Amino acid sequence: TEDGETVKVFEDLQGFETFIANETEDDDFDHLHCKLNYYPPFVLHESHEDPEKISDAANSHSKKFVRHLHQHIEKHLLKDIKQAVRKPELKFHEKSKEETFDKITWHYGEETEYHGRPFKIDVQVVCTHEDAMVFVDYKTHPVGAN
Repeated sequence: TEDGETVKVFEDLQGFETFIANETEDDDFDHLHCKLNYYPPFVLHESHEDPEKISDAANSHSKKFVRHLHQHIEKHLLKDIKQAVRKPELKFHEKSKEETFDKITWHYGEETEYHGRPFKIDVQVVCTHEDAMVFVDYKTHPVGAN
């Protein structure tokens, strides 16, 4: 896995989820930032399990691509994040979707607390018109610190 700036960029859910879980055990949960860039399972399954065989139509301009991506986000990705932060019943009370010609961005946000420390979880998920890759950004920070 790459460190793009001071942030780890993972290529699979296992590495990403394990990072978040370990950093939670290590009391670092309120100052985390990592990324995950991958192709969603459905698009690989549609393309002979080869990124080079993915249709050029499989991108943010395909209603089917977007719908199936959202389904994966809601069934798997968020479930993994909730498991890792030890809050399986968490709900994100901030949700948004922004669509431009070039990309669709979903945001899921929640102010929560763990070990007596309040913190904000922000999950950004981006898909684009250029190709089928999905870009996840996971970031936390304290709330109301002085």
